[PDB]
Amino acid sequence: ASDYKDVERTLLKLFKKNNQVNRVDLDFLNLVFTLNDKDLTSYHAEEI
Amino acid sequence: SLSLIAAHSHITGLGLDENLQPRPTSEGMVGQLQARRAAGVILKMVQNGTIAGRAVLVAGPPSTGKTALAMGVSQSLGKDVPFTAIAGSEIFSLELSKTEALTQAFRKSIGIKIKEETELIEGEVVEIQIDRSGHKQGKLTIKTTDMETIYELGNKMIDGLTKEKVLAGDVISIDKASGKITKLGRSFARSRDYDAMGADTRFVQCPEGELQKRKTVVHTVSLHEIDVINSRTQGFLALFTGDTGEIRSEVRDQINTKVAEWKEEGKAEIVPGVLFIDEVHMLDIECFSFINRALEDEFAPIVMMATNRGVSKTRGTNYKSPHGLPLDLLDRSIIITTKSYNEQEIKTILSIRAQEEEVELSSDALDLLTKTGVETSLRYSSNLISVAQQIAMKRKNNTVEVEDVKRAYLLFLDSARSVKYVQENESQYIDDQGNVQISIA
Amino acid sequence: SLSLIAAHSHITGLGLDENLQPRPTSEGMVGQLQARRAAGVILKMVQNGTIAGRAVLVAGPPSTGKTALAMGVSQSLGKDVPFTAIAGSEIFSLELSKTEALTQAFRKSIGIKIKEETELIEGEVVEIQIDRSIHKQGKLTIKTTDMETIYELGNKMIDGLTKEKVLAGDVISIDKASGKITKLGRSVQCPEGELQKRKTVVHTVSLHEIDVINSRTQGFLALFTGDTGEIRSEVRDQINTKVAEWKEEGKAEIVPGVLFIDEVHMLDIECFSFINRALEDEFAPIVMMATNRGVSKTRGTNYKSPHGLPLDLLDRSIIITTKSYNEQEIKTILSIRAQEEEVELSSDALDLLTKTGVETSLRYSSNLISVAQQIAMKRKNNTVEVEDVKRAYLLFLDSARSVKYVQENESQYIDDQGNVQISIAK
Amino acid sequence: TRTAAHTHIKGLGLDESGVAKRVEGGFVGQIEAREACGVIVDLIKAKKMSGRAILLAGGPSTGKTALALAISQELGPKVPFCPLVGSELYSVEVKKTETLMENFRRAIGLRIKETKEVYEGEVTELTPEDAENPLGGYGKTISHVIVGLKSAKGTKTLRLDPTIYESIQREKVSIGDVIYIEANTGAVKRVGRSDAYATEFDLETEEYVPLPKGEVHKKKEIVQDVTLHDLDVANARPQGGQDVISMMGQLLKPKKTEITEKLRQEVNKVVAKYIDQGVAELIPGVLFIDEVNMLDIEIFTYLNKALESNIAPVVVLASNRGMTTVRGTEDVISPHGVPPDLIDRLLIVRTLPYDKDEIRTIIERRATVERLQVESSALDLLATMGTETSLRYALQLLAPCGILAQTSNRKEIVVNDVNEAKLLFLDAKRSTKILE
Amino acid sequence: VTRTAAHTHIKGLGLDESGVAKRVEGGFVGQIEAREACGVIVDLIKAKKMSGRAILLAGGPSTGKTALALAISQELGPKVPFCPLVGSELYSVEVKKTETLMENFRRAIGLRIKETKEVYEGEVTELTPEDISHVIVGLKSAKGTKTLRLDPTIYESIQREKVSIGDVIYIEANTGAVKRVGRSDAYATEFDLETEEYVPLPKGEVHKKKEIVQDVTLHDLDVANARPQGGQDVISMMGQLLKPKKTEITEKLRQEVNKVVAKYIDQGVAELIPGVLFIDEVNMLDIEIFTYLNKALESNIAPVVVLASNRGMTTVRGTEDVISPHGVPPDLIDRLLIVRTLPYDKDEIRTIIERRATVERLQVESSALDLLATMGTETSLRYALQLLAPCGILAQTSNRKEIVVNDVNEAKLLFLDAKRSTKILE
Ligand SMILES: Nc1ncnc2c1ncn2[C@@H]1O[C@H](COP(=O)(O)OP(=O)(O)O)[C@@H](O)[C@H]1O
Ligand SMILES: Nc1ncnc2c1ncn2[C@@H]1O[C@H](COP(=O)(O)OP(=O)(O)O)[C@@H](O)[C@H]1O
Ligand SMILES: Nc1ncnc2c1ncn2[C@@H]1O[C@H](COP(=O)(O)OP(=O)(O)O)[C@@H](O)[C@H]1O
Ligand SMILES: Nc1ncnc2c1ncn2[C@@H]1O[C@H](COP(=O)(O)OP(=O)(O)O)[C@@H](O)[C@H]1O
Ligand SMILES: [Mg+2]
Ligand SMILES: [Mg+2]
Ligand SMILES: [Mg+2]
Ligand SMILES: [Mg+2]
Repeated sequence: ASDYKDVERTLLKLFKKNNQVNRVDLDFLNLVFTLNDKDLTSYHAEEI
Repeated sequence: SLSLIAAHSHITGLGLDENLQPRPTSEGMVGQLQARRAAGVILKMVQNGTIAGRAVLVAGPPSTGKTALAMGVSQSLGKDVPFTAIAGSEIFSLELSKTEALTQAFRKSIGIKIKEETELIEGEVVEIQIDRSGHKQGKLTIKTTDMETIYELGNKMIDGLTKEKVLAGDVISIDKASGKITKLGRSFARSRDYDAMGADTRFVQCPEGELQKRKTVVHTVSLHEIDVINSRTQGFLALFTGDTGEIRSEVRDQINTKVAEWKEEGKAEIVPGVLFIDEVHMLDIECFSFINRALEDEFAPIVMMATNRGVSKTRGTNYKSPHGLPLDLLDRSIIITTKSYNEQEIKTILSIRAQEEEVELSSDALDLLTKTGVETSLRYSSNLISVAQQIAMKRKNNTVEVEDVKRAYLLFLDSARSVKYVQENESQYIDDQGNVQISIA
Repeated sequence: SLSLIAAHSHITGLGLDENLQPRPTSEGMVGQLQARRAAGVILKMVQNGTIAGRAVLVAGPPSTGKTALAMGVSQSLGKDVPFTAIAGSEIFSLELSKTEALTQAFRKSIGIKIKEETELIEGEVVEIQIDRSIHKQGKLTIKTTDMETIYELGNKMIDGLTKEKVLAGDVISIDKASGKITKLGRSVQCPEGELQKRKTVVHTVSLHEIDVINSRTQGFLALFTGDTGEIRSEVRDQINTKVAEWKEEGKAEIVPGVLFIDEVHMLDIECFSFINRALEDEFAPIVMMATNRGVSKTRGTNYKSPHGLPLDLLDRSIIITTKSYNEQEIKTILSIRAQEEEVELSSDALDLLTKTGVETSLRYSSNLISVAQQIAMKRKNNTVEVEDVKRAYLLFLDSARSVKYVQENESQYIDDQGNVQISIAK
Repeated sequence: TRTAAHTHIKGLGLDESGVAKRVEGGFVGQIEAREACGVIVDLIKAKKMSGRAILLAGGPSTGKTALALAISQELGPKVPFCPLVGSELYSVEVKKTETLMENFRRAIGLRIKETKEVYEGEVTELTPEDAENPLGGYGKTISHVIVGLKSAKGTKTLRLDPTIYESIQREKVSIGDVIYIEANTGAVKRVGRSDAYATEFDLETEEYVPLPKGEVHKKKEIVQDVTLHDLDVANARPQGGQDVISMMGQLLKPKKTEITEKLRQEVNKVVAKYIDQGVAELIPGVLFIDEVNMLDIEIFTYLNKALESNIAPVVVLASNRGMTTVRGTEDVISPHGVPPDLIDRLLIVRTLPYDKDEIRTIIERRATVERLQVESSALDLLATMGTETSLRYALQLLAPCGILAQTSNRKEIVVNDVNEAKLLFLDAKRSTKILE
Repeated sequence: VTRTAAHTHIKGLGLDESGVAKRVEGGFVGQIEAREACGVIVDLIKAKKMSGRAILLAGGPSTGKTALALAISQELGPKVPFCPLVGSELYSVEVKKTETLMENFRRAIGLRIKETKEVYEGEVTELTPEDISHVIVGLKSAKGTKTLRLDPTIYESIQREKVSIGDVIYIEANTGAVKRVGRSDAYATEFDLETEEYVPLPKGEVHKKKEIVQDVTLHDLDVANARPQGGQDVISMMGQLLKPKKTEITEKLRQEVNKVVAKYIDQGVAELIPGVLFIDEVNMLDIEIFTYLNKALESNIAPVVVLASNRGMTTVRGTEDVISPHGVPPDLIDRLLIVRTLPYDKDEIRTIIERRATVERLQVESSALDLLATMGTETSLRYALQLLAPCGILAQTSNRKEIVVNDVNEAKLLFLDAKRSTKILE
């Protein structure tokens, strides 16, 4: 499987150029909220 | 609520009077007077909250208001009353057993209203002065919009302050029970100090009122949610993922004991709800045999069941059944029957549908649609309504007429005409044996 | 690819001329004139690449070279082009859905060639100075056939060469862009020109491989382990649109290939239903199907079917039919097989083997050749004589003789009802 | 370019008033079916109704998939269109009901726009400062950092938070490296080294990148189309976290799991909130289920329930069999293999078989799009063959005829080439006869 | 002293140099023709030329199919791989039947390689870290002393092995494994009461190098290249406790392993030892297994698989209307050579009983042995075979060594046969 590492890097590099540019941060807009339960408090959230 | 124009978007609830008397037309429902009376009785039974474990069966032909009656009940119940709507085929899973799926569905229909009392101090820190040799000592001042106070800090409080790295102008909250320190955010006055801001920074106003405040909060959590949370160390993620597995029975018994303890101490309230199972005939005999006992638990919710099949063969058995359900389950079930609508009721339903879809029907088109409904089907006409609207719109005409309905009838077929064509052209369609004449000449 | 001798090793091609007219015996293939013609037409269609989603069925009696034909097509197609030959019993998996497996099978036969130009220095080696901070000062020298010159390193190059611990007087390859360092043995070999060369390396991958590469955090392990799992359809859609964009850009070319299902009679009706649609779409390869049974009940269905396949698929396929070999074709195929297996048969032995294969099966005589050769080896004889073939016939049985033996003594064997007469007496 | 079965179909070929031309958009005939498809396309473009269902009913090789792909082309790339086949619903990781729900939501697109401000350029200075008083902070007491970025249009000196400095330290950025700072989140990315310093060292492994174009601080409004299922996946399997537990979970295969109704409810709430603010808009698409005959009774029942949801695409179904027992049931003979209750919720669009002239025109178009020239006599022979056995047989037999003609170095296919192709490749009826 | 099983007396085929089989050699009686065929097959296997060859041992119950298989395994020797199976084993639950079958296929192909082992062994004298940083450790041996620089993984191993200075350690360079062999003898009197185990200072030089030969199979290489299998690092622990179940190894991994093995053979560091795969109760195999086994037999790298079956005109499992000679579909039957095995007469049964008694160290009177032989002829040979141990137990209970007629009659009266039990049920 070591012989395929160069191909993997090439494909990842090819896909990253398009992937990074035209994407919207769903986490930034609070579309992802399953991590919020770990570091936030209910009454703290309502007060903030 | 996020919604689009749907089939039951026009049913605001059961059109019942104060004495549970149905109106000729109200809240988007027409007819089914006996069924609506029964639904209101069921609603009062649910609201009362004393009667436990009652099964209700709704039977009748398709397109006779079973799902409509259930939707009306759901709309009438409103929030704060659980309402779990599941299909017969939803219980079949590759991860959960059928009994486990039913158990999770049942607990989802019961909600627990738990009260939490919180004591907090919140305010903007004005000055912090720390002296350290021996143990350290220091004084701290916190102000609000209408208060200011100087406090003396213990060693553990100072340690928490240091480990949180709090600075002046920050609004922080301290729980005097545990001493935990949370940084709410920064003041607006410090916003100018930088060009780019980190993810952690937050700008909030200074809290008002007294520095020390007491607040109690009520939380609504279902029994299934409590079991999942209390099973593993990260069950709250499974509450969304659904990969919860078959919770240990000892866990469920302990959770029942805990809920009883809270209710005895008066800090938790039970809000029983309604479980609606669509197409109950898709269940198996094992599921029904489990339901027979499961309906009889003290925490069982009130289960409504809707079926359209008549005397058919029960799944998992080799015999036919009155409704596809075992007699033991029907023994503990009261059956509500529905009757097909007449011409006037179909006319009223079509008028209601036209109003809901903001389509301007004409009287002659309405009569034609009612005639087509009584001849072929009500749902067929309901589906034809929008097609007629689009056909009229294409003709740069803002109103629907008879020609548009005729064109819709010609373009889109119904069940009867489709059967006529398939019987007339049996040679060009594949049959049960798989033979088909693809050639034409 | 070193391997022992198989039953199809002799097939080195499909044996076509310029005019696609097959010769009587070339590249291992005997006869089967129309079958080879059709196989060559399919091969040219694949090489052209302008036609997608065509299914070809190979038809006629079992043991009539349908797999031999498909192998001839694969070999004549050559390398640098995908050709996936999977049995229908490999589709049914407990970890991959049948539809997902069929989708992966279709995508595996569509190749994409992407060119990557890398700057790599290839040189014979000369002494290297690495020094501490005065972040780090270092120099290396490289010798080639016509230059010997010093490079001054930076932080990361120094770190990489320290990690590699490259010696002197040996041979080293360093890539300017990637930064990978490849060691080589001592100078048998020597640098052949400029110190820094500009050579492009071409990478052959399939759509499935790209899908798996982008599938996970370290998904490229799944290409070998096989625990890919059901990939999300949005991932495949993304791969499709990016491949279309790359092809438009001209930075990658597509090499359509051939998918071969050797035992189509094992897929169920659901697999056929998916296959019907999979052929229609673009990027669909050409599927070769082989079946031996005339009319049977399709798996997953309770009714017979004209080839074991539903008529919907039969409408979408073109069928290539194979005639059974004649005595002369049998003789020359046995001659080729004996020559491949390094067996020196006699003329009368060859005639007897021909008649034996004609009477029972070509495969039976083909397997009897090696048995006869080993029998002769016990007699310390080089040439295989008639008595060796007769002893091979007597010691090892064909299907019909074994059937006769079982039929005449069905009491001592276990029957369908589970009865047997173990007792030798009574 | 590759020529698929439905490549020649370029559009529905309708007029502004809805009338369909006899030959347009690659279509031949099927006037009534094309008009019905035009009405359905208008309904989809209206974007008002949810849960409407229609069924494309007809025999094999009539154009059900052709009509579906024509609808997809006519709708445009801004309207969701999820193709499917009935067999794919039978998963081994989760129940078929869950897979139907997942695919069903995929066809509800959402277009959300977000304006983002980014600081990018080449670092020229980096001078960390401590607080004016040692008592001001804790430990290192590191105050703001000053960074100098260079772009094609000038330079700017920025004042950054200590958190941004920590991000800089994490990304290992030195003077001359091209960087990229997002003020939205405080995330720092290291693009690489400037091409100006490409030749600083004659052997070094560094990804040299050009100086960023435009201003150092460019504000752009980003618009993306995301499905509801995308949000569901993001919540179910978030990619955040840098812990060892996070990495171990990342290495795991992304097996499908039964996403609970609660997560969809929360997603619907948040999407409603953002649409209410006007930032985002909902685009109900179309879900295509080919070979609806192969679905199990449970899948049909769940389709019955799915259509009663508040958010639901227009499912279009294809069936090529009549009066066929439903899979998973012993006795229920149904019109198109679809249970009678589901048929009552459907609108059947009947498609009619073709005559010789339509077959002739289709063969003409297919040969044209195939870059193949066909003689009139050979084309009549092909049309007779197709009307004798099947149209699809001729439509596929065009290619071997072209290959044979090329092998004879002829520009157009001759009748002899068609005869030789007939000899080489048989059909279903001829194969059945020869096997008898 | 020793244990006895069904085939403890089977030592070989007993065939001469010319290949003809004596009536009684190697513990076998009769069945000369089958023994000669098996010897020819043994020669075919030993040639190491053909691949995928398959034969069928067709006969009734208690006729000598498993005996022939075990005799072939013994005669070939422990060098070659002989893998017996029942078809029931293929029906795994973790991976599909194809994966198990292919794994068994490549497990039956052997590889013998030469490897050099670098060994260091020392008592420890210094422990310095190069600052997760490299560690510097000093070591001495009876001939001298050495100081070594070890990678951070070895540092973690040493830290997690509770090595002290003055401990004796073993480092295998190939695997990077650190083992604490104990405490040096020089510190035996360091305390009076501790849990230390004292070992003497290793003899010779610190660094040793030896050349071993180790036998591996293709499946072992596949598993090695698929999942982590050893190591003393926590990284290895996490890597191997992740994805614990078996996975469907892809064709690509097998192709790469084949290429590696070909490279090793070409370099001369490896040699190939093709072996045998034995499947018993072949009737248990479903139609899918036979269908894929059709594909594997055509594979260019396959062992000499032998098949045993004992059912006649029985329907094929899975199928409902396929009547086949032995439950084997005609597609696979043409790939097989059928070796017929015949029942036993009275004299051979008597001789077999005599030899079994001699092997299990029993003494049987001539009249008692005649009675046992005639009752085995009446009912079944295996019935007589399993009655021998109870007869010997009975004789001991009578304080008598040799078996007499009374013990045999008592054993018959105590334990019954299947036919007698069936009569009792009726
Ligand atoms: N009581 C009712 N009032 C108004 N409309 C109804 C009523 N019952 C049925 N409908 C109409 O029929 C559809 C709802 O019927 P549904 O409950 O699905 O029938 P069933 O469940 O009995 O098959 C809606 O389109 C609605 O317009
Ligand atoms: N035309 C041919 N020339 C040479 N060998 C052939 C030919 N046809 C078949 N064979 C050989 O005979 C055997 C049977 O062919 P195979 O493709 O396995 O038959 P089928 O696919 O019909 O089961 C194989 O060993 C194959 O190599
Ligand atoms: N109206 C039409 N005009 C031109 N070509 C058509 C038309 N309908 C079908 N075709 C062609 O013939 C084929 C048959 O239609 P298709 O949808 O594949 O049939 P099926 O009902 O089997 O899915 C299509 O793939 C297309 O290439
Ligand atoms: N020819 C023989 N010579 C000596 N012992 C035999 C012979 N045949 C069978 N046996 C003994 O009896 C047992 C039955 O033979 P077995 O190979 O199991 O029969 P099958 O495999 O045909 O059912 C063997 O295990 C062996 O111990
Ligand atoms: Mg309903
Ligand atoms: Mg074949
Ligand atoms: Mg079709
Ligand atoms: Mg046996």
